[PDB]
Amino acid sequence: PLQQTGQLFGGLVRDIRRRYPYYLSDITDAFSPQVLAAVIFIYFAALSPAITFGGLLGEKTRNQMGVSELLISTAVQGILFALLGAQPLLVVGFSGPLLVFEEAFFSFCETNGLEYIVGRVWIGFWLILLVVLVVAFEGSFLVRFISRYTQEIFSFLISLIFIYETFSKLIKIFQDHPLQKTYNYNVLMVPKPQGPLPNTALLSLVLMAGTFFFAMMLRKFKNSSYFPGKLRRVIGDFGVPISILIMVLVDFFIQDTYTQKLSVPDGFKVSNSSARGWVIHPLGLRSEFPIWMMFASALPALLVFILIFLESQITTLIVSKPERKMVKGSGFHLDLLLVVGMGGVAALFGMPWLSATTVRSVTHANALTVMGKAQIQEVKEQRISGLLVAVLVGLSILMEPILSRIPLAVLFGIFLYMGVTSLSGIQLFDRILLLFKPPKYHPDVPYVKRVKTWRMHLFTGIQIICLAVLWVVKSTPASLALPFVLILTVPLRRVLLPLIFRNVELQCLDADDA
Amino acid sequence: VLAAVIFIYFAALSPAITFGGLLGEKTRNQMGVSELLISTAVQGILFALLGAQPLLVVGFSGPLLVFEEAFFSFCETNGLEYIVGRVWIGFWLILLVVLVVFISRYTQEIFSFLISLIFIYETFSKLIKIFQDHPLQKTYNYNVLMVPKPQGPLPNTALLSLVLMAGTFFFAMMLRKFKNSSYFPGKLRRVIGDFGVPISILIMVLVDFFIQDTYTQKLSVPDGFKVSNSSARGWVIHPLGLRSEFPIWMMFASALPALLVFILIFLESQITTLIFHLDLLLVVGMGGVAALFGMPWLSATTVRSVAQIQEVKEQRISGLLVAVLVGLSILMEPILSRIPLAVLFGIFLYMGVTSLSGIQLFDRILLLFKPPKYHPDVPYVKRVKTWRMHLFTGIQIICLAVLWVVKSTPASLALPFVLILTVPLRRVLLPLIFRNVELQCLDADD
Ligand SMILES: CCCCCCCC(=O)OC[C@H](COP(=O)(O)O[C@@H]1[C@H](O)[C@H](O)[C@@H](OP(=O)(O)O)[C@H](OP(=O)(O)O)[C@H]1O)OC(=O)CCCCCCC
Ligand SMILES: CCCCCCCC(=O)OC[C@H](COP(=O)(O)O[C@@H]1[C@H](O)[C@H](O)[C@@H](OP(=O)(O)O)[C@H](OP(=O)(O)O)[C@H]1O)OC(=O)CCCCCCC
Ligand SMILES: CCCCCCCCCCCC(=O)OC[C@H](COP(=O)(O)OCC[N+](C)(C)C)OC(=O)CCCCCCCCCCC
Ligand SMILES: CCCCCCCCCCCC(=O)OC[C@H](COP(=O)(O)OCC[N+](C)(C)C)OC(=O)CCCCCCCCCCC
Ligand SMILES: CCCCCCCCCCCC(=O)OC[C@H](COP(=O)(O)OCC[N+](C)(C)C)OC(=O)CCCCCCCCCCC
Ligand SMILES: CCCCCCCCCCCC(=O)OC[C@H](COP(=O)(O)OCC[N+](C)(C)C)OC(=O)CCCCCCCCCCC
Ligand SMILES: *[C@@H]1O[C@H](CO[C@@H]2O[C@@H](C)[C@@H](O)[C@@H](O)[C@@H]2O)[C@@H](O[C@@H]2O[C@H](CO)[C@@H](O)[C@H](O)[C@H]2NC(C)=O)[C@H](O)[C@H]1NC(C)=O
Ligand SMILES: *[C@@H]1O[C@H](CO[C@@H]2O[C@@H](C)[C@@H](O)[C@@H](O)[C@@H]2O)[C@@H](O[C@@H]2O[C@H](CO)[C@@H](O)[C@H](O)[C@H]2NC(C)=O)[C@H](O)[C@H]1NC(C)=O
Repeated sequence: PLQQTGQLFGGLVRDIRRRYPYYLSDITDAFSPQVLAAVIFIYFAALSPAITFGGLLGEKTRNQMGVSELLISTAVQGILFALLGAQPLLVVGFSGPLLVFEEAFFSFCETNGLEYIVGRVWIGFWLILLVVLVVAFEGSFLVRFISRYTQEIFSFLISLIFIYETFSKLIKIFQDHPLQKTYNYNVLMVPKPQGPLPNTALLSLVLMAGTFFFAMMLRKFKNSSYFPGKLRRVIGDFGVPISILIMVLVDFFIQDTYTQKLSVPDGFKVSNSSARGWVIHPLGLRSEFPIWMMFASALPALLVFILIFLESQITTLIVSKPERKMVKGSGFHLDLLLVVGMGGVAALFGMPWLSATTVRSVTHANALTVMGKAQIQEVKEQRISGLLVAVLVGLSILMEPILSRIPLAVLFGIFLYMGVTSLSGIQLFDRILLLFKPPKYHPDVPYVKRVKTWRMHLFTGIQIICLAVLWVVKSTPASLALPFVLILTVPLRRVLLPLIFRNVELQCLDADDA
Repeated sequence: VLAAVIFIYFAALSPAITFGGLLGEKTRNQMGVSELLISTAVQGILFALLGAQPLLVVGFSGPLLVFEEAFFSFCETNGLEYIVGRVWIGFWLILLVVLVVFISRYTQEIFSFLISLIFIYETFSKLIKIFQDHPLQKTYNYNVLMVPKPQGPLPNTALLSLVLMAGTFFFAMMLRKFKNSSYFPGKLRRVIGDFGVPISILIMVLVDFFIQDTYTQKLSVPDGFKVSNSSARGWVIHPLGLRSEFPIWMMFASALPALLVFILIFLESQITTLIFHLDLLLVVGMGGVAALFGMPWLSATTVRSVAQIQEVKEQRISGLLVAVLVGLSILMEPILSRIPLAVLFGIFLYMGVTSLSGIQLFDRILLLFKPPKYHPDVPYVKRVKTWRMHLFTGIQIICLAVLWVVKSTPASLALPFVLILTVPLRRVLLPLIFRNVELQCLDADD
């Protein structure tokens, strides 16, 4: 799949030929309760980031790109990707790096007196050209140089960021509504409460903790000996939806305390009608777009392409591992072409360009994974779950009566569950756990029996240093340099690490398969 | 010697303060943390100096708490003075001991399972009561006075109590798991898990201590070697009454509660000590004498978690030191007054949940929900039909339901008699329903 055929668009045609013969099975394998449970789970997992990032985007760009734009982008691009993608289990949506770039480019346009929504159009043009060139010459073969080292550093960092951000949201709730002796019990609640409210922070904490606990307990019950096997598996596959329902009902019967609920736009409208309309004129809206910027849009285009390419391709590598028991194949070239070209086209309508996100895609793949009776029997690979998730995200503006009843703390508990369950299957996390167990309890794995304990710990420590560096870079005003700092783990593995470790240790600690 | 003494001291102190808090809350501090601590100390010193088996641990238990609550409820119903009725029960206990001077896994496990259920149910009931005192409301009155206790609902009190209870229970459970996990050096892991309950109490007490604005009810502890409620009573209880004359008819009917208390203490000795008689006589006599001073009667219990002359002397000094420290723990009133009752509720739930482990009735109740292919390789699974074992478990569950109904009614004082009625049930009716092989598998001494 990552070989170079020497022909123009050879990898793309190979991906299409390999995956499209499976289309009827991609439709029919969706007929299972597990697929429906995964649809509900991933629908919440995909809607909540869209709303959060759309709110932040509207705040940071003055509603030139807001919540409705991101919802429409996610829905349409997810539908097209589920219909035409070589790896239908990838979930394409907004991410933190994309928001950071949008902020930086909006700042640049404001400083230089340019229209931000037209500079985005030209960035999209350049993204289309660049991805077409990369797929013509099969540049996705470079993905073969990203080994388990980089894949697992990236996955662990993303999971840690997920968990940290949900906890920071909870801490923010506690900061807005601190526990006080007295309150101004007639606080105004529009648009959001203007002052501290009693019981709000503790109730949010309780709701998050209860959702997390019920999800984890139903996960345990799925793999337990209780109840008939089929009913047990069905109930445990609906574990996350059941926990969400339980906690939403708990919140529904407490009418006196305030908790923040999901908010969606009132309709399918642009966030700022005065700023721009549905279709962006590339030559400008209220002023002529400069030619020098028409050409200089190639560097922001290169940065955006690097971000999207790295994120999506590492996600594809993670979900397509041989251990996970995927058998229908994955197309790096086709998926890259689809995602980047769709983002470039969406820039022409003012919508965000998206990326195959790591935690969401891994959660989607795990929700479709069938556990054999501590082993992975198979994965329900099909195009219906992602299609239905994208359709539901595109219909969320019409689902206000239901979504307005769902607290954000329940979804925080679900996000904590996603973050913790995404750590499974990552050998870096296993080796981090081994740092605390005595050597006599270390598992029977090649890197435990073939590598001395202190050398394996040193390997894990170098990886932890890489993680710390990445976290610091992400926390600084140089956050946009993260993709390059992560790319630096490839030369670190292929050049620096051989100077420390021996070949046998490096093959044991960085094996292609487990 | 010192490490074991510290471990035993904390193992004695945690249940002591938990039960003292519950008992002081129920009885309006007629008996509370101070009385329980002083009784434990004095009776432990006496048992370390005189008790034939110095390895036995004498202290308050869940059955004793249940009986104390039932007797307080009965005295409230009949307008009697509870602390004087206790004195006459103690007189009768002493008389019974002077007069004196069969229990199978069936009865023992029904008893322990009932106590566990009571602990869990009482924890949740206390939390519900807290939520009733301080409902979640849009608005509150900030002029609420707090001299005896909050006179109206307060914000964050019920939710914070729930959080403290849940956190204490979760930390105790997590440290219990960590005790037997593969993490950290074995010695440090086992030491940390040994003191798991104290550590969880400390963590949640600190959490509550650094939250200063919200109110949570705390332990009621006097300053010094004093009674929990001086206005209600003093140290010496005059048998004829403190505020009202004590009825003579009750002076004679105190023999029945005395018999029930004797049954409970003997049952606890059988469950723990057996799994001897003079030690039980000493404990019952000491409890009867302690009732004269308004202090709880205790019960001896095994599983202290430990040339012949030297060994006995060493464990006699261990009990003497632990009892002296438990008596001096009332001087740690600055620390004890900072312990929220929700933390102790979490510890109560932890005790109830963790005592379920090792009960074959609980294991068979779990098997009720498992497919037969998943049933373990135990004699009552392989030598008994699945439905016969399930019928055995169901009859035991019916016993539990009858005991719960009795505990719920005004006749809850007679609960020990209904418990002892499971001995005739095991010996008479069960042989009619079941075969000897099934009774040997389902009710075994090992
Ligand atoms: C709503 C449930 C009603 C019961 C279901 C209605 C049907 C019913 O009567 O179930 C009886 C069931 C035993 O199930 P049963 O023996 O018929 O079949 C077993 C099991 O149910 C699965 O079929 C297989 O185990 P798994 O696939 O590896 O797991 C295995 O079949 P196979 O491997 O040979 O092919 C069998 O061992 O016993 C309970 O679990 C108690 C119910 C829980 C308590 C429920 C009441 C509180
Ligand atoms: C607060 C921690 C302070 C650590 C202080 C000092 C920590 C420290 O000294 O490290 C050595 C230790 C290895 O100990 P080591 O291998 O020598 O000894 C093993 C094990 O630790 C127990 O001693 C025994 O296992 P168990 O009895 O059957 O359970 C067994 O000894 P035995 O069977 O032959 O008798 C041995 O297998 O490493 C860690 O386990 C975690 C490190 C801590 C993790 C990193 C902590 C940041
Ligand atoms: C497991 C036990 C959890 C117990 C939680 C106790 C909450 C403590 C609240 C302190 C007072 C307050 O809420 O204050 C709000 C403060 C912000 O400070 P401030 O009020 O704006 O100003 C300072 C005013 N002081 C100095 C008077 C306070 O936010 C916080 O930093 C608290 C964040 C709590 C995060 C909860 C993490 C839960 C972990 C479990 C995850 C499932
Ligand atoms: C996530 C936060 C991480 C920090 C918390 C974990 C602490 C781990 C330290 C105890 C491990 C242990 O005790 O392992 C026991 C092993 C025993 O193996 P040995 O071959 O006999 O040792 C040979 C002794 N040398 C090394 C002197 C030759 O000793 C070790 O050499 C531990 C590995 C030390 C190398 C550096 C490890 C990476 C540092 C931690 C990651 C930043
Ligand atoms: C860990 C599992 C915990 C389960 C136990 C929870 C106990 C709650 C008992 C409430 C009943 C009650 O007491 O209701 C009290 C008030 C009614 O107030 P009122 O109508 O003004 O009447 C005034 C008083 N009365 C009724 C005597 C007249 O209602 C409430 O605000 C309760 C809110 C319940 C939220 C509980 C949190 C849910 C957590 C879910 C698991 C994470
Ligand atoms: C905790 C509150 C009680 C709730 C109990 C809910 C679980 C009920 C199902 C148990 C497992 C099961 O299904 O039992 C199945 C057993 C197995 O029979 P077998 O012929 O040996 O199996 C071999 C052939 N099979 C598999 C085709 C049947 O047969 C029974 O029906 C047991 C019922 C006995 C009656 C007394 C039950 C008492 C239960 C407690 C009520 C007071
Ligand atoms: C919604 O947009 C208005 C208008 O934005 C301005 O006009 C557009 C046509 C486009 O050229 C934008 O870049 C302009 O900023 C926002 O109101 C503007 O606020 C900025 C900052 O204070 C100010 O420079 C503009 O003059 C304002 N324009 C007007 C007409 O008041 C408004 O903030 C946006 N809404 C939200 C919620 O952010
Ligand atoms: C301390 O005790 C007082 C008084 O108890 C009295 O004496 C006992 C021996 C017994 O006869 C009781 O029934 C007597 O009440 C408690 O005061 C009572 O408090 C409750 C609860 O607030 C109230 O309903 C009663 O009316 C009060 N009775 C009197 C006579 O004042 C007091 O609560 C106890 N203190 C604590 C901290 O628990």
